[PDB]
Amino acid sequence: AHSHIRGLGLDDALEPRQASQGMVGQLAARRAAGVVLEMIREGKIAGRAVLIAGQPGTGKTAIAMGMAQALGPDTPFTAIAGSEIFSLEMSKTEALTQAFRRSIGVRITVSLHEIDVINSFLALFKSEVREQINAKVAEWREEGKIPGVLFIDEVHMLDIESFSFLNRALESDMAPVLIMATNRGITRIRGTSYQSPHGIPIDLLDRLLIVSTTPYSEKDTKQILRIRCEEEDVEMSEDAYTVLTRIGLETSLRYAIQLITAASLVCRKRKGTEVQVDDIKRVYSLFLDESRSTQYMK
Amino acid sequence: TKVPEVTRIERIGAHSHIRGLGLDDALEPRQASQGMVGQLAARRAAGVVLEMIREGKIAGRAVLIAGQPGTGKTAIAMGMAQALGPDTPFTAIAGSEIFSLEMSKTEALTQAFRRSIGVRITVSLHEIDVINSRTFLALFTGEIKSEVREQINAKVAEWRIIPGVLFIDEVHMLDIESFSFLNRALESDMAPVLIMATNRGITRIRGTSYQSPHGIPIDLLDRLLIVSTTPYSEKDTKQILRIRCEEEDMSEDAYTVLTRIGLETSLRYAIQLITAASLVCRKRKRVYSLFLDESRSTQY
Amino acid sequence: GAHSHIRGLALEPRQASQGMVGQLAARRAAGVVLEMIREGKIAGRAVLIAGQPGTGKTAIAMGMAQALGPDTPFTAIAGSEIFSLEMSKTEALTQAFRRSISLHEIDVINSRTQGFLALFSGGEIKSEVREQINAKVAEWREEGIIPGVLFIDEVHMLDIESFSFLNRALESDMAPVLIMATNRGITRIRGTSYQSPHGIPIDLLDRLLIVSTTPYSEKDTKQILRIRCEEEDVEMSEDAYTVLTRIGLETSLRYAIQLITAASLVGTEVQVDDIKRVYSLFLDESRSTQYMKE
Amino acid sequence: GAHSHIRGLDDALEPRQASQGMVGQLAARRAAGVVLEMIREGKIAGRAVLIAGQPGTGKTAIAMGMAQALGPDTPFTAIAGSEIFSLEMSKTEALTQAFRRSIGVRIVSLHEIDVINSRTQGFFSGDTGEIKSEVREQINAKVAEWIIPGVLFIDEVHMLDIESFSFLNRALESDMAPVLIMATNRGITRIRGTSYQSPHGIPIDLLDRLLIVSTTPYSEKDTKQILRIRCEEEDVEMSEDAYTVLTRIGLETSLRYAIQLITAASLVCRKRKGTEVQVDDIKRVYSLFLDESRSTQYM
Amino acid sequence: TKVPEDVTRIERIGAHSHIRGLGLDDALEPRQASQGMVGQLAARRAAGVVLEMIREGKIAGRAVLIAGQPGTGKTAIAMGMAQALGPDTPFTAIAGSEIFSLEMSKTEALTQAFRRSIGVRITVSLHEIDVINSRTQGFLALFEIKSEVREQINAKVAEWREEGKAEIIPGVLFIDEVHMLDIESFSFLNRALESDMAPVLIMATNRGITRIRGTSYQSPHGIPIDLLDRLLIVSTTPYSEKDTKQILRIRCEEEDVEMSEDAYTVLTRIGLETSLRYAIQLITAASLVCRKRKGTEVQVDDIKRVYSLFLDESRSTQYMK
Amino acid sequence: GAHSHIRGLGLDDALEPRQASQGMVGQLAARRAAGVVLEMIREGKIAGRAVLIAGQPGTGKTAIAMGMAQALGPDTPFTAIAGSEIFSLEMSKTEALTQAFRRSIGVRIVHTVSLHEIDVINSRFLALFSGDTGEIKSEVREQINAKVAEWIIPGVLFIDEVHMLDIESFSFLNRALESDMAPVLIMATNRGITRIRGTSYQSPHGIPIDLLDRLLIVSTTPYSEKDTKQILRIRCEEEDVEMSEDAYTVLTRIGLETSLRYAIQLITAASLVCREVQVDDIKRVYSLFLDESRSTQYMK
Ligand SMILES: Nc1ncnc2c1ncn2[C@@H]1O[C@H](COP(=O)(O)OP(=O)(O)O)[C@@H](O)[C@H]1O
Ligand SMILES: Nc1ncnc2c1ncn2[C@@H]1O[C@H](COP(=O)(O)OP(=O)(O)O)[C@@H](O)[C@H]1O
Ligand SMILES: Nc1ncnc2c1ncn2[C@@H]1O[C@H](COP(=O)(O)OP(=O)(O)O)[C@@H](O)[C@H]1O
Ligand SMILES: Nc1ncnc2c1ncn2[C@@H]1O[C@H](COP(=O)(O)OP(=O)(O)O)[C@@H](O)[C@H]1O
Ligand SMILES: Nc1ncnc2c1ncn2[C@@H]1O[C@H](COP(=O)(O)OP(=O)(O)O)[C@@H](O)[C@H]1O
Ligand SMILES: Nc1ncnc2c1ncn2[C@@H]1O[C@H](COP(=O)(O)OP(=O)(O)O)[C@@H](O)[C@H]1O
Repeated sequence: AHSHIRGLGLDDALEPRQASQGMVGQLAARRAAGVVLEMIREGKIAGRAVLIAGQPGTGKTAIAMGMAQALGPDTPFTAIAGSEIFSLEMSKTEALTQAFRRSIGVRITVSLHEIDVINSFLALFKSEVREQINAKVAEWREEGKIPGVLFIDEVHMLDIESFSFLNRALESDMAPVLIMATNRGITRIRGTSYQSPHGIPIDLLDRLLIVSTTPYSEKDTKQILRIRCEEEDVEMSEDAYTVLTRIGLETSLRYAIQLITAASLVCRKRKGTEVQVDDIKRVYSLFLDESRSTQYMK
Repeated sequence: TKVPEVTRIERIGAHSHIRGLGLDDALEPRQASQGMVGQLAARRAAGVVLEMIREGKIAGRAVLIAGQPGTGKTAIAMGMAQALGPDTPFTAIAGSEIFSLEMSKTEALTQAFRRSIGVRITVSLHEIDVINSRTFLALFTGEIKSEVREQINAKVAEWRIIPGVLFIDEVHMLDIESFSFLNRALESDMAPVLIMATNRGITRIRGTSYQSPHGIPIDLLDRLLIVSTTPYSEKDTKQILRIRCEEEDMSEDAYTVLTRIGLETSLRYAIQLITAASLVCRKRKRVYSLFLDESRSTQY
Repeated sequence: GAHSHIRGLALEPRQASQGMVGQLAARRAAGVVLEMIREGKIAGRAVLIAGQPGTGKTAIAMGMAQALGPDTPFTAIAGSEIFSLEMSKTEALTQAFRRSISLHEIDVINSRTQGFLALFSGGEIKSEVREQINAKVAEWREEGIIPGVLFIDEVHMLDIESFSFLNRALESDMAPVLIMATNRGITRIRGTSYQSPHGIPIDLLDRLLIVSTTPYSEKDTKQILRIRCEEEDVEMSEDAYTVLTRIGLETSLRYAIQLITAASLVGTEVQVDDIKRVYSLFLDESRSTQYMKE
Repeated sequence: GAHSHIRGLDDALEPRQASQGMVGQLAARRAAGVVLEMIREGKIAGRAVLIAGQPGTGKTAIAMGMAQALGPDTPFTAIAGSEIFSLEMSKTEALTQAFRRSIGVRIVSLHEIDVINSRTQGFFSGDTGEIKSEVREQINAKVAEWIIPGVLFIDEVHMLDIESFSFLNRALESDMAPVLIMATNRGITRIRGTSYQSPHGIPIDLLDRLLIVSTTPYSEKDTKQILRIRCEEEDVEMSEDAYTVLTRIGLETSLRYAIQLITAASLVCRKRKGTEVQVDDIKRVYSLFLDESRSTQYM
Repeated sequence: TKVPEDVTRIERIGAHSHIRGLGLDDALEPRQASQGMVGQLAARRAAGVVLEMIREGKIAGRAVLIAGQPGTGKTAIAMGMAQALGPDTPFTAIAGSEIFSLEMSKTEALTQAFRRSIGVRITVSLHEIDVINSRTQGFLALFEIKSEVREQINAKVAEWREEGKAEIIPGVLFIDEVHMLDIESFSFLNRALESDMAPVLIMATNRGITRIRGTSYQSPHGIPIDLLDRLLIVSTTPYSEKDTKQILRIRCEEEDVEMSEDAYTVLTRIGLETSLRYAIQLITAASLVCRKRKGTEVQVDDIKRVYSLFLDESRSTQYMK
Repeated sequence: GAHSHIRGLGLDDALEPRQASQGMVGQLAARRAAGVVLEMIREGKIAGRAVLIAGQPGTGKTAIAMGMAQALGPDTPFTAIAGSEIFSLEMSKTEALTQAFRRSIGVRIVHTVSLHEIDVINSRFLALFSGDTGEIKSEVREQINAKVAEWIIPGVLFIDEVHMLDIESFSFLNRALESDMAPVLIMATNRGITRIRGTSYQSPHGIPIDLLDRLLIVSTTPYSEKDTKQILRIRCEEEDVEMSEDAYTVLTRIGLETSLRYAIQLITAASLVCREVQVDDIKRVYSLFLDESRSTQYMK
């Protein structure tokens, strides 16, 4: 999904170029992310986190991926959704400690979580293990033998107790850069009867740097779609790109991206080389988007 | 000592006729073939999904069939299993089935998944779990011991199979924690094809104060291929009814009345009447007035 | 002993036979169900009797048990009974099922605290006791089990987890005939924010045969009341029967039946003044609730 | 000792206007008579009683009278529905105790035997008010080797939840169980632990097994008679004019509030170095100690 | 070796220092100002009848409910009843909300409030004896009593009472904001009233009809019918300008504060417009300001400064909105 | 280091505040009131009582609490927490609160160290991400409390967003006020009447009457253009940032239109863009990093 994102694509003066390092348009957010990167580099981001507020499919995840790439090539990047913390399989503490340990790298670069799994056939099936892993890593670091980026999408799904965990996590030196994202304005803090901007408590909000993403133009949507086709090794007609950019603007960038793979399959079945308007057309009528599926049910 | 040996949704036999999706070489549906009648678009879409699964492109994704009740959502899921192969395990459950006094939601879900992973010695992982457990002797909790599953998984790994299809109807009944389980399940290589179904538009996600399309979180929705089913015509209803009569082993005028009863109520209620009308006929309209449908029973 | 007279249900009902009076259509429908159960076609379906209270829903269930055979166990419970301080819903339900195969009587007899020794103590049967009982029954069956009828009244009181239990129970071959009853149309499924016909989930509803009961006429009410007087060995004046049939039609068949015993207590043949005294002494739900709304 | 005077509920089960402590309330007393003969002739088996009436209409008095009529040794325990909800013990314990207080052993209640043969008896300490299962198992064994079931009165029954009602229902299946007499002043109400409404807040399962008896409020003449009986019981002498004032205060408020004033007015009269309680004593005490109507309004 | 001591109670906040009894004559009739009590004639008269009822052993099985608006001497009357019952009589005042603790159960919170109200004249409370004969105790306990410890304490106290070494003196337990208690807590109070060694229970509220917590039903004062039927309800009226001034003059003496007659006028106005508690809170602060000004008598400007500095509930909530 | 400059309440001998001293700027009445509280604590009159600072966000409620700690002494521990912090997946509300209190009680060995610091040192990288919980063993605290008793400077505990605490937490604070070695409790809110959490009753500031009747309520007014500028100039010096007089005017405007906290957040970012900060640097940074008002409005 973010194969193309190779950095934030900014010049020497931390100013974004229209298309560079995989990133297309979204000038202001990429400019703001640039200031955040230099803040992280100059050691000023300490104790603070990032909130990217924007409508779905506005490169919130892409900017988080770009920040990781810009911080370094070995920098661990883990993206989770707020809802993921609520599991039948594990506690919210476990869900969160795992997301954090997946975001702290150890250059022998391997994540703390990967080291936890290795020292522990099908998902149809310990504090001590982590205590031993943390001890060996402390020994190796002292002998002289990398905190990444943690992206939390749909952050308004987290409850007050989870927010306290994130807050206490920000107090650690070895903690990764916390980047949260939402599309919500005022909402209730889960586990609370109070409303708050983005559904985040005042204590955490006061420690955040809020960045906003604007929705893409017809020209920007087409460019992102052309980049995704290259990533999936799919060739399209210029007229098919126009149809897809329209389908994307009327529905979502995610639904337009979902169609690329299906349209390529239809084109390959037709014993074809380049995906034409009729392939995108067939696939659009076959596989519904949230707007059509919910309206057909009503 | 693991010991491999059972009829599934075959016990009710409601999909006896479904022998595949009945699509040609170009993945295009024929009006009536392999038990499937009409429902061209959904069967066409299911064809693209089958080729996606075959060419290894369905990886990380699942299917959502949105449609009014009695529109072949289960039939298309049964057809996809049959099309994937003859040995392919198929298990169809309802979202509400996860909520049990007998076992946890994790157990209910791990069992539904293990019933959908076949081992070609083809027998399900769950069948192997039940056979190698301390049971009529268990007739009148329902969880399989972790140790028993650990042994079964070990012997299967040593011997090494065929991941089938898992159909979850009334999916809007599942809560946020259950959806996280399905999401994590989709990350596994040996996972079956997940096919969910609903008749709901926007609804609250259970265990949440937020509304969402089909009551599914955005995280899972973004990983789904949404297919829709349209209700059947008079001609299509009659054909499905004629297929069911053959399966259960019948005047042309009686078929006209049943096709009307089916169009005015539901295809399921019309199908329910076939067996009862046959009993009355063997003893020597009556059956419709005797056995009520949801609409009449609630109104009376 | 409210159904003492019920001795059973050409599947065409006779106006009065085997204790059953009137209720022609429902008894006719029950006949088709009995032949379905006999010919092994009722597998893995259940019955829903939808009707207003006092319309013989329990009587038809009792009649179906009697018709299936004389030995056939019959247990009638209310949905609300599953909710106990003394035992879990699983236990409450496993007991109702084991009383319908009794297997439960065998469980009680071979259990530590029983009878007076169990009378108001510090309610569940140990799993080990049931494992031993199930083993001996399996041994006896092999050396050389009659599943009965389980009636669940006020079914809309059951929650989604209890419905899952009934659903899984229907998958068993040794399971009794499940007959549920309600007087409700659309209602919320307990433990859920969704409404549904009779408060039953679609999964179970799709497996039900719905039968409906109509209320009794003046002539039908009088006949049922005359049968009950005989069963309780009570004799009444023809004028007292007229008054009771009126009291029954204005209130309920159950309240009219409740009065029979009290009028007999209140001196050879029960006259109108005895039924009159007893009516003013013992109130029915309609009058007691209206008197409180003051 | 609010029911000191109640010594029973004629030969034809017909109530006399004033006898065995009972005054007026003819119909309900008549109905209680039929219930007693039903219990005696073994017809009350599986059934219980519901007394529906406004507060202070002798619902408890009729229950006390039924116990006295059943025999002099017959145990009688009166509890309120709300009493089952305790920090000290479970609802099961609260209910098993109320039932065991209502089953007598010929020589004393089963509960009294449970307390005597239990450790913690001494004498605002810890600690659960529950009796050990083993202690009850030993007591039940000795009693089985060697029983007078009394009356259990449950007031404010609409306070019980669905699980508690299932306990009462299962209790009615026992042969050694006491006569269950419930009471309420409510019409249709929600069954606690349920989203459904029902007559008296009782489930249909239990309601279908109940004999509903209703109590009407007392007249000026009946209120005065009950108040005269209570004054004698508490050994309090009043002026005929003070009885008129109290009967008025009782009719405007409640019979319980009027009866509460008898003791306080006697204290004021004794302080005034008096013999007979006069109108001014009942008047002082009425203005000092408030009733629900005045306390809620003045609050 | 069970070890008894006393300790300062509601005396630590000292708001009822002056309350030395109910100030009633031989005929149980209140004098306008006596034993610290000022005005509130009817409630004090009613409390007198309750005292004679407790003394003549007639209060048995019953409790008191004082219904009145905040700052109408509900706590003062409870304090006065304790003082009137005797000088050694333990008095503990709690709020309904205090039963809800992260540190202990509602049962513990309530058993402690009751054991703080039963004195042992070797006079020391049963709770104080529980603390002294418990593992940690004070600073060693700094950031529930064991059942065994209470079982031993109860045994020794029973033995000493029988021998004639000790005398158990049941005091007064005041429960303010009683409508905060739930149905289970009310059942505890009800069962407590059945004990012979139980203290006099005095509850208080400012509420009329309210829901019983843990219930969907409304009820007078948020108390169930079972307990209500066992209560003697007393009501308190709000104070006049003359009564407010007198209470304030008594508090100034108690805190050893001298005020100008004009400053008393301002404070009596501030008290009538806000609350008697807020006016009393200002006495200490105004004295501090006056002492800082190198002053002798607290004047209008001292009360004025302090009023604008320290807000009352009405102003603070309005400024926030 | 948001309160680096706060070195005391900046009051004269007569407990009267000087416009700008000991880091404190303006807020004369609240600083004056805090002075009376300090002398009340010193003269032993604050016994059993706590402080409530009611004011809109960014009105120096935390600064006045920091100033009170500094005024009480140089060794005096100061811990500031938010009500919401008590609700943790890592520890109980009791633990959260006992830790906040033990962080506020100093032990002067000559050096002062908190009771909590002594608890951590004498208890069994990267601990927040290790497992873990969070809580300190009762036995460890029992030993630490014993040795400290054998061999105490109570500080200040500031609880912001106090209306987030439930009735059980308020009972903890109430019982904590009964201890002699307890710190000065300073609570703060911006709310008028609100429900007490864990209750169906509304109350001023969401605090029960029992605790409210024991509080000394102090109010903070919002800052003027002249006061805002001065606080911002002090913060720039603390962060070693140089601004143009025109840039200070823009920042004072941005602060008055949004919040003092948002204006302070910009100082660091504007310095980074600059690397003397001019109006164009503050302008760029304002358009890049949004404040709560703009971010929520853009999302709607
Ligand atoms: N500015 C951008 N440049 C390049 N790719 C982008 C850009 N914005 C979005 N994309 C791509 O579009 C898809 C959806 O974007 P995403 O980052 O997930 O947005 P959001 O988190 O706001 O929903 C991804 O494949 C992502 O890499
Ligand atoms: N297109 C179809 N061709 C043949 N049988 C069908 C078709 N659609 C539905 N059926 C049959 O009708 C019955 C009810 O259909 P079902 O698939 O369960 O509906 P739903 O969409 O609600 O799951 C089943 O016996 C099913 O096999
Ligand atoms: N068809 C009938 N024939 C004889 N008795 C009947 C008939 N219908 C009802 N009764 C009797 O009337 C009483 C109440 O009927 P019941 O079966 O409990 O109905 P329901 O379950 O609908 O409330 C019982 O004593 C029952 O035996
Ligand atoms: N019929 C009666 N005869 C004598 N005393 C009665 C009678 N009815 C009520 N009382 C007395 O009046 C008082 C209150 O009556 P009670 O039985 O408690 O009624 P309820 O339970 O309906 O509130 C008691 O002292 C009771 O003994
Ligand atoms: N009648 C009175 N005489 C003397 N002091 C009183 C009187 N009424 C109230 N007080 C005092 O006023 C203050 C607040 O009164 P309080 O008893 O707490 O009232 P309440 O419990 O109704 O809120 C206390 O310091 C109390 O001693
Ligand atoms: N009067 C003041 N003097 C100096 N700095 C102040 C003053 N008021 C606020 N500040 C500073 O402004 C910032 C925000 O103020 P803060 O104390 O956190 O207010 P609040 O708690 O009301 O939100 C902090 O950096 C704080 O030190």
